[PDB]
Amino acid sequence: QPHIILIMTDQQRGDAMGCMGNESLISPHLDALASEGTLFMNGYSSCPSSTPARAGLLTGQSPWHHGLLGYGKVAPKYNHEMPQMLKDAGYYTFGIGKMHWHPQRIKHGFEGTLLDESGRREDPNFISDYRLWFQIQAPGKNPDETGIGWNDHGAATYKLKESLHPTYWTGEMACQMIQNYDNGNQPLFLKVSFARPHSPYDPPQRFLDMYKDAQVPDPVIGEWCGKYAKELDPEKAAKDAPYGNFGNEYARHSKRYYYANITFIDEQIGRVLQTLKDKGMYDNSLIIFVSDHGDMMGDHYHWRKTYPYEGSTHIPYIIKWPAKAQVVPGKVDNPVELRDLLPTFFEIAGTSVPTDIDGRSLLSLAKGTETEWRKYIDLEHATCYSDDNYWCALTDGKIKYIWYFYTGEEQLFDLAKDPKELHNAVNDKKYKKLLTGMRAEMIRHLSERGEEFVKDGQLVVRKKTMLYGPNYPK
Ligand SMILES: CC(=O)N[C@@H]1[C@@H](O)[C@H](O)[C@@H](COS(=O)(=O)O)O[C@H]1O
Repeated sequence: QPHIILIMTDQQRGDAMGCMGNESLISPHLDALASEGTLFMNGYSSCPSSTPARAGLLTGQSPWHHGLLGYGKVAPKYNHEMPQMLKDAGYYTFGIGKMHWHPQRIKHGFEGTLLDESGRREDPNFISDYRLWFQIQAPGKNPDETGIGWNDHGAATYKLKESLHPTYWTGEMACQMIQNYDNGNQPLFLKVSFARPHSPYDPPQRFLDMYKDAQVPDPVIGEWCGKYAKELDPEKAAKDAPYGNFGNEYARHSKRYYYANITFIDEQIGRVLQTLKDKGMYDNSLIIFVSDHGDMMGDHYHWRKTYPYEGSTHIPYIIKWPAKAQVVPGKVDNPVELRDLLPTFFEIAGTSVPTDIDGRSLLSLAKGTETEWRKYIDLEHATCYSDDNYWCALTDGKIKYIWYFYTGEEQLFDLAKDPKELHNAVNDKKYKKLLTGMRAEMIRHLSERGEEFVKDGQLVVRKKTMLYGPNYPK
């Protein structure tokens, strides 16, 4: 069976790779990986915050089926779990970096994890393996010396050496494990999960310098986003503001520091891919690159995540297939989601997909032999940051329909003609047929949830937030 190398980052935008048509972003290692595999052009996170997206990843299930509908705790045990499935298939299973699991040191079938959980301390007496390692390298030093908060919109260069940075530690420990892999006939399942480019925007100077002459794209500003248009002083606003117009210059400054941290990650991913080649493991590895969700980075005067817009839900999505499986490198436009990785792994490991998994293997689609694929992927997020930010959406990456549970507002974006989502087309006479169709799809989607979500074939305005659905493990 092929090695499975699941590489991922936290809070990386789908548009933030060179191979996604971004001219100012330096990702030569990811661009090369994508050149040798399938670049999914419409990869989505269904629930754009760390823990529900990671539950979707872990279980191959929709938010309604794994039961976490927004920013909460991943359940300690699910019926189907990515690492346990592969262990049960005879894989040696290990995870390095961010799991964001509950408890933090739960394994879900991994033989071990080596954790960077950033500043989160949840288990009694918890210190991340990264932070214990840091004290060995630099005893009495402060891994947060740079002084930028975990949720900040501001930026600064890393105030420690590059070799103490969590991105270096993550790539370095993954490189050593691959370098030392000599486990007879047992295939490796390695998860490599970067905390970055989630805030802080704290790139080393060396990586910021790679952007000295770069012009990074402006934030995109829709006609509908008036509610957050007032120009504010970033030095006076909350350092972790989820909303704010700090001007285009401020947004481009933070975006440059964001892009520098992606280029740092991309260099570590380069080391991991070279180690695999050096060990002769690359060509019979399934290699995945994804993120759990995007970063709005000033788009529509939004910061952070948990919104339906492209900057929040559109994710990087690359598969380099085993050379044996005979996939021609290409692009797939169909809407794919984090839930589709576990069933792909089942097929590649040669285990039958259970019927209670929502994702669908991606191998046929990549081979252009798929006869049944979803029309639309469902997206949602439970109330986060503000009472109004509570929603469910459907998209194929050509149209997106958004239902705001708390306000009863609808939005409709023609992604084909309006990829930046500048124009809410919900009151456009030209879009009445498409809108009628998408409202019917949202009712079909939400009906299983019962009378608090759909009553007598109508969408229900909710006054209460459901964070944990009835399908959340008991
Ligand atoms: C939805 C959202 O914005 N979630 C963020 C996470 O992305 C972040 O990882 C965490 C850090 O917590 S901390 O270690 O206490 O700073 O703070 C939460 O608010």
